[PDB]
Amino acid sequence: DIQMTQSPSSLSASVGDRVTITCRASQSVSSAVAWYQQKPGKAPKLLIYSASSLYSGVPSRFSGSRSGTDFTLTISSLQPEDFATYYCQQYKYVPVTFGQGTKVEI
Amino acid sequence: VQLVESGGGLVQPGGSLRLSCAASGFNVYSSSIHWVRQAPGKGLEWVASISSYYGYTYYADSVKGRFTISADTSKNTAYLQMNSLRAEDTAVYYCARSRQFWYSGLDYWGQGTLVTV
Amino acid sequence: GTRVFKKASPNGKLTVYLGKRDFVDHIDLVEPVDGVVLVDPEYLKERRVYVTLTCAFRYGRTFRKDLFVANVQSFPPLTRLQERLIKKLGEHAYPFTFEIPPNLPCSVTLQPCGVDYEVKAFCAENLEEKIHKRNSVRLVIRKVQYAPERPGPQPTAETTRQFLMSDKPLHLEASLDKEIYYHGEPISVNVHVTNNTNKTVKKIKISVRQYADICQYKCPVAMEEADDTVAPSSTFCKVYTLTPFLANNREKRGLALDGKLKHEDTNLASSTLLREGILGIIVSYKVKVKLVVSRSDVAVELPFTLMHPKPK
Amino acid sequence: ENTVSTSLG
Repeated sequence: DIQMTQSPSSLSASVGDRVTITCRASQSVSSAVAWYQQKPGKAPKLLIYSASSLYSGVPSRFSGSRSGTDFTLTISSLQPEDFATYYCQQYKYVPVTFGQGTKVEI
Repeated sequence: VQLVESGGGLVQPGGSLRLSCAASGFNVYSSSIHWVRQAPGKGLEWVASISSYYGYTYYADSVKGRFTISADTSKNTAYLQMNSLRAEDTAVYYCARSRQFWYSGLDYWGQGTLVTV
Repeated sequence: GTRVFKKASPNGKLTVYLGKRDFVDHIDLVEPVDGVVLVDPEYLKERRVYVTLTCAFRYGRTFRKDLFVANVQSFPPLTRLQERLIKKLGEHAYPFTFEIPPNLPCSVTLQPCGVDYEVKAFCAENLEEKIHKRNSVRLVIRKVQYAPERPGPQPTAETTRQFLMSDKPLHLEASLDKEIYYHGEPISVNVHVTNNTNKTVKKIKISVRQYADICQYKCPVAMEEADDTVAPSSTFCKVYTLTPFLANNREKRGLALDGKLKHEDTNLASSTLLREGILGIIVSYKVKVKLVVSRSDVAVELPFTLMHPKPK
Repeated sequence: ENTVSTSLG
C-alpha cells in the first residue's frame, strides 16, 4: 500500500499565474501517475496520464513531470475555468490510491 | 460516450443498497469499471474495480467483505451490492471507466449518486 | 525524461542497457535492438565482451531449437539511444545493434511454452569459453505486431447446399462488420439465411476459433448459441454479437497468448501478419457460423484479424 | 537478478 502525500492542499493564484502540484509517494511506482480535475460538485476528469502524457482534448497548459518519486502536475497559465480540486493517482499497485486533493482559489 | 449512475438513497444502517452504472459508447470487456467514493467535504477514495475481461475483482480494505462489485454483461451496466452499511460510508459515489488495453488513467466518469447513511 | 532498462550479473561485474523491450515488426522490416553495455575492464581481463540475441522456440514435447542466433563483440569492438546512453556512461560503454531479419515468428506464450526473444550478454576471452551463471546477464524481450493502418474488404462469405432430397437449396450468407477487430471490442455476425427447402433450421451455433499454426491447432475462444429457427420457405436476418476474452479461457491449456516478460496477464495472441504473400507459431482466427437442419449440417467460415492498435 | 529503470540524462 502506497501513501501519496500531496501538497499544498490549497493555493491562491491569479489568472495567468503558474501553478505546480507535487505528489510524493512512499515507493517508486514507475511513471504510473494520473491527475484529475474536479469542479465543485462535478465528476472528476483526467488531465495527465503516465505522469507526462496529456489526454485527448486536454488544454496545452496542462503538463506532467517526474523526478524519481516527486511526480508533478504543472499548469502553464491558470485560466478561469481551471479552478478546481486536483487529485494524483498511482496506478501501479492494488489497492489503488488517490491523493488528498489540491484546491485552487482566487 | 457517457456514463450515468443512480441508486443512492437514505439507508438504515445494517441494511443494503445498490448502485448502478450505465455505459454508452463502449463495452465492459475493452474497459475496466471503477468505483470512487467521496465523503462530504473530503477527497476521493477508490472503493472497488472490476475487469470483466479477465475475471478479476478488486476492493479496498475500508470496504472489504461488505461491498460486492459486478457487471451485467448483456447491458454493460456495473453494480455495487453494498451490504452492512455504516456511518462513514456516506459519500457521493462515482462510476469510473478506464482502458483495459492498457489502463492509462480514468477517462470517463459519470456524475454519480449521493448515498447517505 | 524517458526511461531505460538495466540489468546485471550476480558478480556485479557487468551491466547492460536497453531503451525498450517491445520491438515492433512492420512485416517489411523488423526494428533493431540498439543497446549499450557498460564494462569494468580490469575485472574483464579476458578481453572479449560478447553480446547475443536469440530466438528460442522452447516449445513443449519438452525441447528447444533455437530458430535464430546473433552474436556481436562489444569489447574489444550509433542511434540516438546508443549515443545518449554512451554519453551518460561517460567512456567505458560499447554498443550492440542486432537486426532481427524478417520472417521470424512473433512473441507467443502458449497458455500454461512458445517463442520468446532473449538478449544475453557476457564477458570472456573466447566464444568457446563456458557460460556460467556468475557472469551472464539476460533480458527477455518481445517482438510483436500491431493491427494494420488501413482497412481491408468486408469479410463476406456465402454458400448454398442443394440437398439431394429437395428441389431448391438453402442459400446462406454470413458477413462481419469489419475484418479487423481490436482487443476487447465486439464482433457482429450478420446471418442472412434464405431457405427454400423442406428442411427446418433448428440450431444456429456461432463461434470464434483460434488457428494456431505452429511449425494446425484449433480451439474456440468465443461462442454464441441461439434457437433462432428459420422456417421452411422463409428468410431470416439477425446480427449476433460476440467478443473473445480470456476470463472463460483459462482452463484451455495451450491457447496462444501475447508474449510475456515474466508471468504477467496478457491478452489472447494477436493475429500474425505474414510477409507479403514459416517456422515458429503462426496464429489466425475465423468466425464460424453453423446451421443445423432437419426434415443435419451446413457451415461457412469467415477469416478476421484480431490485433491491437498502434500505441498513441 | 532484477531490472530497474533509469534516466537518459
